[PDB]
Amino acid sequence: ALKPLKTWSHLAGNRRRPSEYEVVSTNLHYFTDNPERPWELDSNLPMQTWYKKYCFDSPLKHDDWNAFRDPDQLVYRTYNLLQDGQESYVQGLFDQLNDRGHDQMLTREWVETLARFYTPARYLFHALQMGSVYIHQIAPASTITNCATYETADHLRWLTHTAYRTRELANCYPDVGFGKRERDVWENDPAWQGFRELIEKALIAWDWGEAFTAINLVTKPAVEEALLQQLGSLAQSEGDTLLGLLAQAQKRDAERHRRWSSALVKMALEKEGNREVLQKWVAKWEPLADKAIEAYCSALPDGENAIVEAKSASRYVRQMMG
Amino acid sequence: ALKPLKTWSHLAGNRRRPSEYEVVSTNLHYFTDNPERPWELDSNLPMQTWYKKYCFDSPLKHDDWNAFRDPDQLVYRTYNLLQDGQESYVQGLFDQLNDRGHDQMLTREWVETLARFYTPARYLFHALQMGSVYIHQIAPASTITNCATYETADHLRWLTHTAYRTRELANCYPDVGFGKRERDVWENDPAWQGFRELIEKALIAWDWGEAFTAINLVTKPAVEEALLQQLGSLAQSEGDTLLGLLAQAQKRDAERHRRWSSALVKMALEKEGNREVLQKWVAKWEPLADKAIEAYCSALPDGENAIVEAKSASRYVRQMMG
Amino acid sequence: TFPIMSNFERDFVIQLVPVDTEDTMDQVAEKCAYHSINRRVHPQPEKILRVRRHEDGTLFPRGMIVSDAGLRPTETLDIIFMD
Amino acid sequence: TFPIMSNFERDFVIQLVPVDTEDTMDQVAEKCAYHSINRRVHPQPEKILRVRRHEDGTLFPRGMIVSDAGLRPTETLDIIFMD
Amino acid sequence: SMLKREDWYDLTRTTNWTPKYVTENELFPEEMSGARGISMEAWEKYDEPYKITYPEYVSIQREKDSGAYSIKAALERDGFVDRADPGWVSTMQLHFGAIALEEYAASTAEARMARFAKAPGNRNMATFGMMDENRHGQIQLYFPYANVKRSRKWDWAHKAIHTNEWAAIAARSFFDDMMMTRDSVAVSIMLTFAFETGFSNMQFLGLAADAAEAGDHTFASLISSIQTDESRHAQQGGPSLKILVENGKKDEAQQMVDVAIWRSWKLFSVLTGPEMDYYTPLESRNQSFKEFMLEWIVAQFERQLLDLGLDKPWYWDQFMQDLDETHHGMHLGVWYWRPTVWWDPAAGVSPEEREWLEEKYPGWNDTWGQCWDVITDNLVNGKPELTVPETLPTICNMCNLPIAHTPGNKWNVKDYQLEYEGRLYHFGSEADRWCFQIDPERYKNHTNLVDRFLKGEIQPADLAGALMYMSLEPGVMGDDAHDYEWVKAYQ
Amino acid sequence: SMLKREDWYDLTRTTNWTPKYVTENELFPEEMSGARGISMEAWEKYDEPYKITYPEYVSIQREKDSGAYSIKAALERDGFVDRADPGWVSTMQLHFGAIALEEYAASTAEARMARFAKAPGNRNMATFGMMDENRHGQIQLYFPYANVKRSRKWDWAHKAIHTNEWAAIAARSFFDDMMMTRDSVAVSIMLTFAFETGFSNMQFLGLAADAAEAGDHTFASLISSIQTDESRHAQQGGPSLKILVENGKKDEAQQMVDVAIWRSWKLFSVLTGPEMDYYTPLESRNQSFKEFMLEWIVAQFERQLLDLGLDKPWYWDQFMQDLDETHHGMHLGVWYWRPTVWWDPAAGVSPEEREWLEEKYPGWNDTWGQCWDVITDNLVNGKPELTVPETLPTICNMCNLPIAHTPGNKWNVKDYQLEYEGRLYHFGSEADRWCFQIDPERYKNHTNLVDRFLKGEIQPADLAGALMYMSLEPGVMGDDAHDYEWVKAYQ
Ligand SMILES: [Fe+3]
Ligand SMILES: [Fe+3]
Ligand SMILES: [Fe+3]
Ligand SMILES: [Fe+3]
Ligand SMILES: [O-]
Ligand SMILES: [O-]
Ligand SMILES: [O-]
Ligand SMILES: [O-]
Repeated sequence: ALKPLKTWSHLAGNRRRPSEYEVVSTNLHYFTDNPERPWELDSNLPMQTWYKKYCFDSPLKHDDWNAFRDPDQLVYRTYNLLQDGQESYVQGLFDQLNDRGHDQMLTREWVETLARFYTPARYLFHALQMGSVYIHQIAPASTITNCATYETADHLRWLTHTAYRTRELANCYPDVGFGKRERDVWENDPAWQGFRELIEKALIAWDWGEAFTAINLVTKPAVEEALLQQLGSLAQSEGDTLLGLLAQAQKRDAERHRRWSSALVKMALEKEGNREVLQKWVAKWEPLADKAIEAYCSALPDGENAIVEAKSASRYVRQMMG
Repeated sequence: ALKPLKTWSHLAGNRRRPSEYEVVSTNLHYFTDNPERPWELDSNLPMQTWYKKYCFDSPLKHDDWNAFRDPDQLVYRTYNLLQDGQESYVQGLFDQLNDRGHDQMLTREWVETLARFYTPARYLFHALQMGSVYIHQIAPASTITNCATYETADHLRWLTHTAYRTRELANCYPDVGFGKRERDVWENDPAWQGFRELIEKALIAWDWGEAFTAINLVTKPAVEEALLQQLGSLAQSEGDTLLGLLAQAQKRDAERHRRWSSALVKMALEKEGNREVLQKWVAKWEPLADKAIEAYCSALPDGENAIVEAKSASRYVRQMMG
Repeated sequence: TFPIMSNFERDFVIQLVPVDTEDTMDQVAEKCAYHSINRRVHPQPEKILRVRRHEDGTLFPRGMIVSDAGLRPTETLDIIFMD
Repeated sequence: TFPIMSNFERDFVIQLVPVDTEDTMDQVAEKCAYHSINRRVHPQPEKILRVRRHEDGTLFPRGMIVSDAGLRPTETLDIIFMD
Repeated sequence: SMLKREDWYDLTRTTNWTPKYVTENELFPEEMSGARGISMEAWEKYDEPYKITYPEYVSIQREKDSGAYSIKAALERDGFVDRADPGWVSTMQLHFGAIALEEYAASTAEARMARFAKAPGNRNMATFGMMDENRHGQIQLYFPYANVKRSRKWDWAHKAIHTNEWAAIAARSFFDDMMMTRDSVAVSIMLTFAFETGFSNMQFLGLAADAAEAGDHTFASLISSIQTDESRHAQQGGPSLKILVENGKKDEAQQMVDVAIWRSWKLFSVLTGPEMDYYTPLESRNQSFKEFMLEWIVAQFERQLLDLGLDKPWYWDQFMQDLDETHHGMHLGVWYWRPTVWWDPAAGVSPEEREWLEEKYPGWNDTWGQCWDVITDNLVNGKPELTVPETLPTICNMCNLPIAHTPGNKWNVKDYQLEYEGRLYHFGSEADRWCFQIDPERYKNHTNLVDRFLKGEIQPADLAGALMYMSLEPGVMGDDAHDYEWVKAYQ
Repeated sequence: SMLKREDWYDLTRTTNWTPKYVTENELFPEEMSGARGISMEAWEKYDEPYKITYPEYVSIQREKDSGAYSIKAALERDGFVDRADPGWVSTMQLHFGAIALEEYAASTAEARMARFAKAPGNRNMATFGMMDENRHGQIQLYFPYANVKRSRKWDWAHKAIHTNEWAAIAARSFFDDMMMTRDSVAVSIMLTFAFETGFSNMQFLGLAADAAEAGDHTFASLISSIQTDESRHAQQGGPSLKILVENGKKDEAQQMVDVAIWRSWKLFSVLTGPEMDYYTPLESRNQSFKEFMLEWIVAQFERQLLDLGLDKPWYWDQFMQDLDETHHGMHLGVWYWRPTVWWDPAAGVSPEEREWLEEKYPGWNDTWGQCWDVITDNLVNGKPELTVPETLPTICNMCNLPIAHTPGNKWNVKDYQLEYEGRLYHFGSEADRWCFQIDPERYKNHTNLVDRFLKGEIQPADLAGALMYMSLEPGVMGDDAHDYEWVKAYQ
């Protein structure tokens, strides 16, 4: 008879007793057991073909993708511990800054800036959500998927903040069109077309590795520097303390997405040729990001400096991974 | 044989099935069972004499003090639910405003205001804590005691915020004396002597009813309007967004103390002669409060207006109870 | 050597039974019974084991051999009690 | 009528036993035994129930009466087996 | 102050836009979205009845885990598992192995909707769905992991769905068809409406009662907690179906429901059926598998389908009859072939059990009873070797379950055979075959375990060989749950 | 970023100042502070070893309640209480009645320190202490409240300490002396050092093991959780004692420890002793009351007292001997007078029990065994009426417990009598009397139940009268726990 083990069989050679994270997150996808027939059906089904093309045939390659480890070690249980604290903080701000009539103290000019540059953030944030939720479903290993899982929820977190603040702004300034106008702005405002083009295109990059790259390494850096870093400094300087705070709060999430993305890249660089594969994808996408940041920030106050600082801050994210 | 009941025997005539609050909070003090001998020892012990004098012989009178009900219905379990959310919000602010170098952006003048008018808040807040903790131990009914219980913890909450911010301020401005100087300011600064005198005196009012009055109806209103309302508007207007926020956060507690205090008074007014007993205690103490607010706010910027607004806001608390 | 699917009378399940192309129906019936009689079905020694094609109810003579029956590999066969 | 505290030989506990000032030690001993013999102590019918003051070990004559013994109300009395 | 949810909720799902830099079909490829000719604007009528927002979710679900994890730590050192009825322990080992990794896979099925549904309401709900199955998968691993030192069987909580053991293949066959390999709208119908709302909601409810009845409070709390998450994502198919009916697509909707319900039922007949009627001890049995099915699953479907504007599936009356039969089949097969599974099946044919079985299913002793008579006589008479197999059963090509049915004095076992492109397929039921005929390209070149045996893919090509191919060894290979204790009653 | 606790902690307790508008003695009256001639500045050396701040407290303690309340809701409908061993149910009914309202009263004892201690460290720790006993009181009411419909006995969870039932008076006698009627520093020594650190910490630990051993996981979790709160406020007396020793006051400190330990021990001998050695069924008994006392309570005191610069109390060797005796007394008294209590005492003198008792306490059968022989013969011979009393026992004037000790072949029952100001007092032990002689003004005119009976305060002046005065009626009046089941073993 086979003897009972100390831990799961797939983890039995380890030396350190496995963590809760290792126990509940590792080696869970089963469609990678049979590369020739991922799913327990006919091998010519469209979805069979999709996974073979966009997951197995990716030029980003590793012998053991299951070895990946979220450096933050998130599980569902500790995801909700963390984000519940963070949400008590942000809903704290909403509750208390309202009580105090914060939206009433903003200038007419700044209110006009919010309709054009902020509210209209619900489409881009929902599009990141769709973006990360695609990485989840095509990534080659459950630990990679999970990072995308929790990231997808953060992106919905941001969309949710924005939708909430949008209604508060519509309550306080009914004649501005908050909540009614955002689609036309996203669709037609020059300031947004740079981003819209970047995200629409990235959203049809099906290769798991190119998806990771376009969404996590290229687009998000650009979106985070433009919308969180740059609009938030501007907010703080213009009397909007809520948004200055809200944005720094969401940037905690963005930071954590970067830590896992950087870990992934670190792991990819273990294998000859992956840096070049990654650099080639970056080179294809970076120009779209440039356009995106240019069109958005150039229309901000102090437009040119915000372009320079965002450009170099988002390139810095990738520089630091190699 | 006596049959099992639906609820506790002391609650059996009620119509509405009792709440968790009623179940865990009512009719718990036993020293009121034997007014002639509160404690299970010799009846001439100093503590026997103390409770007969300061609890039973109080001129504030009711036949059934156990009938009192916290309008907020706090139990320990729901106290910590509430204050944990509130603390995730306030520690949120501390964490994030630091990350952002908030203390570095304050002016030298405002920093000097904080050493004199704010930090020095740890003594007054600890003295309220001692104040409410005395009400707990001499009040005639467990439901009255409990309100004092949770209030005593809030007062320690405020002392704790202040001690924390005091160290942060000492880190950022080492040559100001933050943390070393507060005792001498509290002890010798004209701005504080008004308060110091009010609280030192109120702290030796042993009668439970006079304690309630001096601490909850008179002193706290004065302390809350001066230190939270007035210093916090000033803070917000001077660039200190942390303290503007911290103070509005602590005023949520102060609001809740007022709701129970007002409930108590409502209950006392059911019995002929109690209004006059209460008014006489207010009249004895109100002048000390006046002095306190005068000495503190007069030294603030825009000193005279802050005196007028605080004076009338704290009188308004008592006006609204009758 | 040739796979068939045995649906044995009074059993609960169809089973895979390898037979030989050179077997008689009688000998198919014996190869099937081994997996049914005295595991899940009671012997009926006053009776004779017959073979019929499951799909259409055609009865095979005791003596006809597999090679001549025109079975599809894996074809399903009833194994019935008769006289 | 007069309270005493009965510490009965071989029992585990002292007990309150009302007696009469007019009782004999013998009759004190009987009033005590009622609360001990056949509840918690075994009879000893080859033996005699004697009364002694707990505090100092003084033995009372079977026949001396309570009124003459100079007891304090509630005084504690040993109830011992003798011959 | 805070807003009321009602006032801003709609803004969370006002996320559709008209693409410009890429086309709609490129952004929403049909094979993933299945929008089915119905416009973006018509997909926008989609209105989920149970609403929730991010802060509510993270808050409530933190509470749920607090509780469940705490009940687990509290009861851990008492070791209920070392003294539980072995029919129960076996119910748990079966549950975890079949379910834990399919739960986790369900978050990918949810991700499918989250990216590819045209209904913004669906994309956000599916995002919470995604988080929910992440939770179900993870917690259904953390729990059995407590027991890894007690037996290698508990390792199958993780390993099972990685193996070619036959039950795992039946599981994957179901799950991949329902939720991993279909367009977003089909996932919404086939998984969330038909399987989750139709079966697993009520199942988990009964499964929790049963754990409690066994005095297993860790597992009762686990299952009970998971169940509270179901309806928040289970609701998703309903609004889809409304949209398809209201536009030109009732037949397509109907046909997808038809398929999903049959396939779920077949899985359910081997995973729940046997455990209800045979692993649970007698004095714990509240109602029969058939009773449970009628009261808690079948009236509900009729109710749902009437409200949606749909029909009862063509096979409904047959489905009704089979509640007397199929699961007795599945239990007999599982116990007879018990070394091929990773739990110890409980025979459950003690005299008291058989009268119970006869009350609940008139005719049982004169049909099902016959095979067990023979099994029993053999064990009484020291011939245990005639109670384990020497061949494979015939597997259905759709459900990947053995083809079994009524034996004994009312023998009625049938093969619903089909010849298609030079290959012969075997089906367990008329509905199983029809699932294949409506969509043969989706099943054609799949091979069941038997096909694989026959083609030379299992080597050595014998029973020991098939055990190794299924990753089974002694230590996990199943045997009789009460170690043949019930045989004593017959001597 | 956040600071590290170490960096700012001291500022939380830098709260002393020099009063001006009122005097120090007015602000800190000696009868409440007990500063004892030792200066404000010397009280400032007070340094609690276990540190905590408000945000940590509210956070951790929210988690604790989450868990405990959740385990309670999870197990509620299984009704373990309706099938628990009745010796166990009785242990619970005793525990709640004696403890719930004294816990709550302890928050006032904590408030005493919070207002009146001169050590700022003490005032803040006592504030958390205050919150902790609020929690203990409340949760020890919410829990038994679950059972109010099962029996009127559960109402005593609330009612007991409101009555003059004799056990309640013994409880109040203890608690009021230790913690309700002393100066702040004395409370810190007498309650937190001597009682909480000395006894209830280890007790609650054993009490939790025992619940688990009984298969009561609600109560095990309850008790276990309360226990995790103890040390945060229990620590308070230690630093006090250091300060008194280091200044001119070792004797005063010594004498307060001496008193607190004896009084705690006496209560413990009736509340824990009997339940350990007689209510817990045989096969659950890990160690004896005496063993537990030596390993978990007595070595600890010696350890503590050596580190503080203190001596073992004058009565130590006697205390040692009495571990063989006192609690057998208290159990016999409680069972014999069982209608005077609100739980059903378990006799626990079955033959197997008596050999256990003889292993654990050599001489038992030839001392304690004698009384039970007689009780037993009477029950065997249909004379149950000789197994209930017709008088009151003599009560000790200090501990308010009956004066009992070794019977049988080694009879050794003594009264430590004292005549003082024309009144005769009775004491259960030499240490009990000495507690009165060092401080007679604090006990003089108190009357025990017997004194009250004798003075005419209980009317009618008979046993039924004394039952009504103690608020006892049928339905709560105690009887034999297993309804005399154990008598069958003797016939
Ligand atoms: Fe699930
Ligand atoms: Fe689900
Ligand atoms: Fe406590
Ligand atoms: Fe305590
Ligand atoms: O699921
Ligand atoms: O689910
Ligand atoms: O306590
Ligand atoms: O405690």
